[PDB]
Amino acid sequence: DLDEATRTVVVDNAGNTTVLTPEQVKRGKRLFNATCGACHVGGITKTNPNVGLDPEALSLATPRRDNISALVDYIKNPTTYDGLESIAEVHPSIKSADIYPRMRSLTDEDLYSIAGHIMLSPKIASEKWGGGKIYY
Amino acid sequence: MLTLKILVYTTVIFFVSLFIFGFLSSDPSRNPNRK
Amino acid sequence: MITLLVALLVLISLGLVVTVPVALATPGEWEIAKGKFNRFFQIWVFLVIVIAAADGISS
Amino acid sequence: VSLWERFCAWITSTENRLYIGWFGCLMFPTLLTATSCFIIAFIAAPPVDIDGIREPVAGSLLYGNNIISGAVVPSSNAIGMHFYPIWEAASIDEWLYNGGPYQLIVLHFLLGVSAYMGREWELSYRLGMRPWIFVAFSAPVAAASAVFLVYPIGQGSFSDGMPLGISGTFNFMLVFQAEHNILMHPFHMAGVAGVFGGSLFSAMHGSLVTSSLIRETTENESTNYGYKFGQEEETYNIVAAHGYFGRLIFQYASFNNSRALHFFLALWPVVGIWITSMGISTMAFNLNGFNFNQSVVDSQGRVINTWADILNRANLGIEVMHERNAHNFPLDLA
Amino acid sequence: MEALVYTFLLIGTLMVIFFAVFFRETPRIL
Amino acid sequence: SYSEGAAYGTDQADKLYSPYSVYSPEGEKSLYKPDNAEYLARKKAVLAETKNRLQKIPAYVDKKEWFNVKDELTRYMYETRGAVRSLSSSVTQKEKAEVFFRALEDTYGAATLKKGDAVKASNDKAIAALDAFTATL
Amino acid sequence: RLPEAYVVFSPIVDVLPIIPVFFLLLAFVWQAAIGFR
Amino acid sequence: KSQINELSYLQVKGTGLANRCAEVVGEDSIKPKPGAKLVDMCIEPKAWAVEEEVGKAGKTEKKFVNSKVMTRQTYTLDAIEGPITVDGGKITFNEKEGIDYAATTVQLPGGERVPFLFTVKDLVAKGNGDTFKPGFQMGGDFNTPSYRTGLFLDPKGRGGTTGYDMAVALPALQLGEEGDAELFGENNKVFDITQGRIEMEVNKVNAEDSEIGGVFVATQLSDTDMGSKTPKKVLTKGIFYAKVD
Amino acid sequence: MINWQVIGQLMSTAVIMLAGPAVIVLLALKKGNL
Amino acid sequence: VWSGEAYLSYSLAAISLMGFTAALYSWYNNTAYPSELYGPTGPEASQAQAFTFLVRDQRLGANVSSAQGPTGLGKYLMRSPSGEIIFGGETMRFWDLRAPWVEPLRGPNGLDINKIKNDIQPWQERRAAEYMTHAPLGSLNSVGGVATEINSVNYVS
Amino acid sequence: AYDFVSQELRAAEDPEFETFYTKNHLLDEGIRAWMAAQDQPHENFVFPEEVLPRGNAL
Amino acid sequence: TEGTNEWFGVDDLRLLAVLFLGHWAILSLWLGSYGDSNEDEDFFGEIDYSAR
Amino acid sequence: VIDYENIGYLGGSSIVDINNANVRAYLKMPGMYPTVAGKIVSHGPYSGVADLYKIPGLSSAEADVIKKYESRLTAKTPSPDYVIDRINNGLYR
Ligand code: CLA
Ligand code: CLA
Ligand code: CLA
Ligand code: CLA
Ligand code: CLA
Ligand code: CLA
Ligand SMILES: CC(C)=CCC/C(C)=C/CC/C(C)=C/CC/C(C)=C/CC/C(C)=C/CC/C(C)=C/CC/C(C)=C/CC/C(C)=C/CC/C(C)=C/CC1=CC(=O)C(C)=C(C)C1=O
Ligand SMILES: CC1=C(/C=C/C(C)=C/C=C/C(C)=C/C=C/C=C(C)/C=C/C=C(C)/C=C/C2=C(C)CCCC2(C)C)C(C)(C)CCC1
Ligand code: OEX
Ligand SMILES: [Fe+2]
Repeated sequence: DLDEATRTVVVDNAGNTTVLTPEQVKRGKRLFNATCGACHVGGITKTNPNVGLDPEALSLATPRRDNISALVDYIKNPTTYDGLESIAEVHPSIKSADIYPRMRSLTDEDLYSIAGHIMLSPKIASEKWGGGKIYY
Repeated sequence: MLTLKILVYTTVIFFVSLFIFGFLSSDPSRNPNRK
Repeated sequence: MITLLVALLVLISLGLVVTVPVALATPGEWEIAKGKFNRFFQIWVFLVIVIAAADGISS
Repeated sequence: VSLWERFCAWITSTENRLYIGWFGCLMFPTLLTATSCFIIAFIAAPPVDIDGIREPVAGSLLYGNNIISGAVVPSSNAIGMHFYPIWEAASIDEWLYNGGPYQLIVLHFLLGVSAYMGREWELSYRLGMRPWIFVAFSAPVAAASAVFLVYPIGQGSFSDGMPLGISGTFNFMLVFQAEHNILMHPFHMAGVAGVFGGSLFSAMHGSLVTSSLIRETTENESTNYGYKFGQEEETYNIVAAHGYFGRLIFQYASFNNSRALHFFLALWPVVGIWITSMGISTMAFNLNGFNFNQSVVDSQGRVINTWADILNRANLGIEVMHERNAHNFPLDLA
Repeated sequence: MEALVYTFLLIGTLMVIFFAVFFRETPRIL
Repeated sequence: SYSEGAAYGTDQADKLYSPYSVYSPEGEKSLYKPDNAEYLARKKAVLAETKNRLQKIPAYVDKKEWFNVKDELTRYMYETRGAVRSLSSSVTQKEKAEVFFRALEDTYGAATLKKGDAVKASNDKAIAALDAFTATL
Repeated sequence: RLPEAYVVFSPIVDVLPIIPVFFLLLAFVWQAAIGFR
Repeated sequence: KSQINELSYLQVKGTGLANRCAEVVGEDSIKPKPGAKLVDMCIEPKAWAVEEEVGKAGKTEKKFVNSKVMTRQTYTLDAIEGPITVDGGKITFNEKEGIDYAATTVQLPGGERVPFLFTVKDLVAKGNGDTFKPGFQMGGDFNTPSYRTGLFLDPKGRGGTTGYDMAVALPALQLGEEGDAELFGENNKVFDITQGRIEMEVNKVNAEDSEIGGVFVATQLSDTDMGSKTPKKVLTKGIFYAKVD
Repeated sequence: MINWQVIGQLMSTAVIMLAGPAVIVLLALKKGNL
Repeated sequence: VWSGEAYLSYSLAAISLMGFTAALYSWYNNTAYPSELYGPTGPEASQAQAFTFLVRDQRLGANVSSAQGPTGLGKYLMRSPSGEIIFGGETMRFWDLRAPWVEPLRGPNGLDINKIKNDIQPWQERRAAEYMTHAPLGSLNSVGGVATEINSVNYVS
Repeated sequence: AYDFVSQELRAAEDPEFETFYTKNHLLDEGIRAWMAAQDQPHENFVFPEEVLPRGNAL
Repeated sequence: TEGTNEWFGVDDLRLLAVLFLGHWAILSLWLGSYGDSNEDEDFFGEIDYSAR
Repeated sequence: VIDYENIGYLGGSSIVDINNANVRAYLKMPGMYPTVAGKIVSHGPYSGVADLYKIPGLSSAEADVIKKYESRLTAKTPSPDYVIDRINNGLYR
């Protein structure tokens, strides 16, 4: 019941929508829990609960972050929420990936599926993603 | 408060020494089998 | 050659464990035949040194 | 002849009213101090800062309590795991404020119960008995040291220790449920089977003896007077109770051996409480029970609820409400 | 006034524990 | 298939590092390229500030503050050993670094024992040793 | 994982820590075959 | 001191030394610069007194009885910063940051426990002359915040900015036109700000080390639990210490 | 793509789990000192 | 008792002494068991949380020393019952936590407020955020977090 | 046996009096509010986020 | 001063004279019977029934 | 307080208070969290939106995002229990 209309996610800042092949949604979950899910489990952020992975919260960032192309942009260059300065030194990234050993082996399609998981999960679970413990 | 404290270490190592020198007092031989 | 000798090292330790406690729990099988078995210990120990040699050369 | 030999002869005499023994040299001074401080701290003791937030929790009878709500409050969160005797407190008023008598009672309790256990060994040695009643008493000693000693160690404070009371017990059990999920842990499961099984085989053995009693009385006097004390005749037909239970379930499930029967009554609870008390111990170090929350999903990926998800929402209610002022940060690490 | 009843029930319970241990009907053979 | 747990290699199309992993190896098509200059410039920048954090050492030993000298060489200088081991590429470059460490570990070993000259002596064995490191490579 | 000369035996090594449990069960199997005598 | 700075951390901990303010040595004068900023002002009180109705021979005038502190060693203020502005007639001080509150609880005769927030928040000191002298004496008002921030939950679960607002296990109280207005005071939680007056007195200065220190006396008002009771006047005395820079 | 790992693990347990009772079964046929 | 089984019950008493002690090394000690290898301790992950939100709200221009907590204590920095400047919360019980990423911020008195306002190094922020998310809180089916955490992570310390 | 009214009348008038017994009622408000939304789907409890009793910072 | 690393909690010098006179006051009682005995008399038992 | 007026201006009316709102309330305005919102919450009582330009340490870009939402920003009476928990009131998602 993973219909291709449900797997169809927004891909660029303009608003084009492409679909995710079924290996993208499967590797997208395994990589997200292994890499990102230590702090971003279920959409909330443990170390800074103001800045979540909500589709509301990704949209209100000063660069809009809802897109797949915008999320993989954030991974290679994480600015702040207002986007003025970089926090690559403290968030795990590709630019600052000498300190974080977890991101030394990631390809373009691997970040394409991790960002696919962050975008396709509010479409599956509407209120559980980043809703905190109220919506467990 | 350092007067009570003196009184406790008397009472502890009084009874602890009765325990320690109780089983050193040939305690396996105190059975109803023999002696 | 290391992958061939370790595979020969495992198959001997399969052959020993099936046969060596059978050779000991029998009332006479170890005394009647151990010079047969003592070769297989000396072959088995010799393989460990050959593999330890081939590992140090290859690294 | 010597003064010590005339003292060792008295202290190990079975001719005393209560056997004192060498463990009673540190059982009786410990448990009488745990007692005489408990009666005073339960009746007349001022309120105690337990959360370390200077909100003193009343626990004694003179400050408006009863048998149920009154309790000797555990020590402060400010102290935590530190040893806090009277002489390291600079006044008794500073001692009673910060949860003084919880450490004085508990530490003299666990020494006196571990000495009451060795005392059960000692008299079995001097009476000619086979020795192991004290191994059966290891099972509540394991459980007493689990909630008063081991759980404050792994959680790092005596404030998480069990309150010496009745309503304080259920504050302990519910907060332990939200933070550790004890009901899904298989060691609380193995001791619920220990005491449901224990109360089964108690009332199952006690009925089959009382069923098969031999006629020794009249219908006017009591049933119990057909046993004269110290008699050598067997007071019940054990073949009768074996043929009953041999037909009540089937033949091969019945112990004809009364020794192996009276051993299984000692095995089942005691093994069930050894295992349970090492459930609190392994959950003292935050190795919690099972967690099957969001385990059943459809092919779309939506979470299908189970009974564990309903059980989770009961745990989330206690977790967000226990120590409602003590927390400042999003995760109860303690 | 209310807690006076609770104390009397507790120490009154500890009395009958005292009498049951020391003034027990001592069982005798023959 | 979506909920297959022990699909070690039939699931994904790219070769993994091991069947017991999720990640792909350190081969091609990765986004982390360790030859990049900004990784070299990050490691070079901590070596420059390390000498600047190390010249403030005698100012606390001229004073009486031993708690400030025990942690000045761990507060900022924690990131040194990660860099100076990484910058050490050639042969004689590598055995130059343990001259710097053993001179640096005696500054901390003298600050805990509160020896004033043994800090000031071994501090000069450290500035001279990082001088040997930076000037070569 | 294991070194490259030893990546072949990665299934066999996964079984190996279980084998000490199999000695506990080997005692009871031996007591069954002896007839518990 | 600098003698305290000689020690390491493992030698201070568990000894009760970090609670105690330093002892300044000697007396001279020091002049506050134009950009002079006070650095390490610590305040520690050594005695406490609560104004009560005292039992004299025949009279009941209000006097201070002393009290024993029960929170253990958590009373000292520390790290209090602030610029020293130079008015023409009198040198002034206005504190800016630092740990400027230390909650504590003292016990009276009778068994009454009186908590109070001991604080120097928003302090405006004013003292005679310009330079710090052994005869110098400054003081001024400080604002005491409430002892509990408004999201504190009482045993029923009622706070000023959160919680319920009615007796939650007494559901028949809100019946009728009157409602529960008989117990209105225990439902409305009011954040309270009072005043306090501290009076410091420098008596020993180093100018070669630029650190001063002397005896103060502070009076303030205890807490009320957001209007639960009448607060009581609390006097305290002790010693302070400051680094004038 | 025929999942060589699981095929390797399930055979290698079944070799080892059958190499234990085969020590006893070969002794019961031999009537040795069990 | 000089017999065969008596020597066995002498060992079993002493091996249990070593059994508890190695089980208490692994919970508290971060020297023989480095937190870089075994993960953060029970006490260490309680302090890393309070340090992370200390860094978080210091960037919002908040004076963290004078930040009055909701109970009236320190929200971030308070004072231990021996007098030392510590972290506040339920983490006030673990005020003896001596760890290689917090000992750069110590003094004689404790956490030096001047060193918190000025010298926080980003490797300490990368360490306290790593030790918050990998706290030693688990389950038997090996899902991390609190007892009410959802099933996404796979970690027990 | 839900409440001791002498404990409840006192804790209402004195907002400082706390026992272990009144601590168990606040644990029961968490059970009565948090699970009852998913407990009884027939009754359709739609609670807002702002009525559910949370503690401080949990 | 609680968390000081002092032997047996002996803070003051006076507490030592309490410890030494506690172990020795019962030791001297114990030596009145089990002391001054033959330290060279053996047995091939598991348990000795020598004397009082 | 039982009956506190201006509950709406705190977080949810989409017209925020200045001297009583949490720093989470300025998260709904793109551009202000965390830098520009960090300065507003940190300093003392304001009497109007014109006092937002009196903040020590403002840029032209920091005044820019205030200029966008100056219709949505408004200032009310500072009730002193809300003014304390402006950085952190113990609310986490
Ligand atoms: C048959 C004998 C033998 C043995 C025992 C070894 C053993 C070893 N060789 Mg080696 N080698 C051999 C023959 C042997 N080799 C031959 C014939 C040659 C060709 C001439 C080489 C050439 C060679 C090279 C070129 C190299 C090695 C290396 C090594 C070491 C690998 C570990 C390592 O990296 O060092 C680090 C050390 C350790 C990891 C310590 C491992 C030992 C620990 C303490 C375990 C022992 C515990 C205990 C004994 C076990 C309990 C048993 C108890 C029940 C009795 C290892 C100790 C390497 C080496 O030494 O590099 C440093 C290496 O580069 N070998
Ligand atoms: C005799 C039984 C007994 C025992 C075991 C204890 C035990 C204790 N009491 Mg208690 N007490 C007792 C009787 C006892 N009490 C009585 C009768 C009273 C009434 C007066 C009190 C009144 C009392 C109060 C009022 C308080 C205590 C407290 C304490 C605790 C610490 C006291 C202390 O410093 O011990 C002193 C112990 C030692 C010096 C150690 C002795 C151990 C010896 C040395 C054996 C070790 C052998 C050695 C390792 C061999 C080494 C060999 C070498 C070669 C290596 C401790 C749990 C305090 C407490 O619990 O506060 C929380 C407290 O405040 N007690
Ligand atoms: C059907 C429901 C059910 C049942 C049967 C049980 C059964 C049990 N639970 Mg459990 N539990 C349940 C539901 C249930 N649970 C639920 C729903 C929760 C979540 C709220 C829990 C949470 C929970 C916790 C948190 C704990 C248990 C524990 C236990 C065990 C208690 C046994 C015990 O402590 O005795 C052992 C005996 C003692 C502790 C007493 C020692 C007394 C000493 C020896 C002497 C005292 C002498 C006394 C002072 C004076 C004597 C008299 C005098 C006059 C002489 C038992 C296996 C406990 C456990 O796991 O074991 C520790 C425990 O801590 N449960
Ligand atoms: C409707 C009746 C009923 C039944 C059948 C059970 C059955 C069970 N409960 Mg349960 N329970 C019940 C009512 C019931 N409960 C009630 C009313 C409550 C309170 C509200 C609880 C509270 C409760 C708790 C809190 C727990 C259980 C647990 C258990 C399990 C083990 C208990 C045990 O071994 O007891 C001791 C009794 C025996 C050992 C006698 C043997 C019992 C077995 C099941 C019968 C064997 C027959 C066999 C299956 C048939 C084959 C034999 C054939 C060849 C002849 C078991 C599944 C525990 C659990 O979760 O375990 C998984 C547990 O933690 N129950
Ligand atoms: C099939 C039966 C069997 C098995 C498997 C064992 C297994 C063991 N016994 Mg043993 N034992 C048995 C029957 C058995 N026993 C019988 C019937 C008796 C007569 C009552 C004993 C009496 C006995 C004694 C008296 C002791 C053991 C010990 C041990 C342990 C040695 C390893 C160890 O301690 O590592 C852990 C220690 C290390 C890794 C450090 C190295 C230290 C060395 C190996 C200690 C060696 C101690 C040595 C075995 C004891 C001397 C026995 C000798 C006089 C015969 C091991 C668990 C010893 C022990 O400590 O465990 C309880 C011990 O003290 N056993
Ligand atoms: C079910 C069985 C079981 C298993 C699998 C383990 C497993 C483990 N135990 Mg263990 N333990 C068990 C039962 C078990 N335990 C029991 C029943 C007890 C008694 C209660 C203990 C008591 C115990 C203690 C006391 C400790 C462990 C520890 C450990 C861990 C490390 C093993 C170790 O230290 O090797 C020990 C190996 C030896 C003693 C053999 C000798 C090793 C020599 C001395 C090493 C020399 C090294 C040298 C530097 C090499 C240089 C070579 C160079 C010169 C060439 C490991 C996880 C340790 C640990 O990490 O604690 C958390 C630990 O301290 N265990
Ligand atoms: C033809 C058509 C129409 C087609 C349809 C097919 C069809 C006919 C189907 C019907 C078949 C059908 C279902 C029938 C099967 C009947 C059946 C078994 C139904 C019951 C169902 C059921 C679930 C039963 C299982 C439950 C069961 C009874 C379990 C027994 C539990 C058990 C083994 C307990 C033993 C416990 C135990 C060891 C106790 C002893 C310990 C103890 C202290 C006892 C006390 C004691 C014991 C003594 O020993 C003596 C001496 C003395 C002194 C003494 O104190
Ligand atoms: C090291 C090694 C090796 C070897 C191995 C081995 C040889 C193992 C062994 C193992 C074993 C040694 C096994 C065992 C097994 C067993 C089993 C698995 C059994 C079980 C069974 C059961 C369990 C049953 C039982 C019973 C009976 C019989 C009767 C009574 C009852 C009962 C049920 C109990 C090899 C070569 C691979 C190579 C690599 C390395
Ligand atoms: O102290 Mn008693 O309860 Ca064990 O969790 Mn953390 O700490 Mn507190 O909170 Mn929850
Ligand atoms: Fe019986």
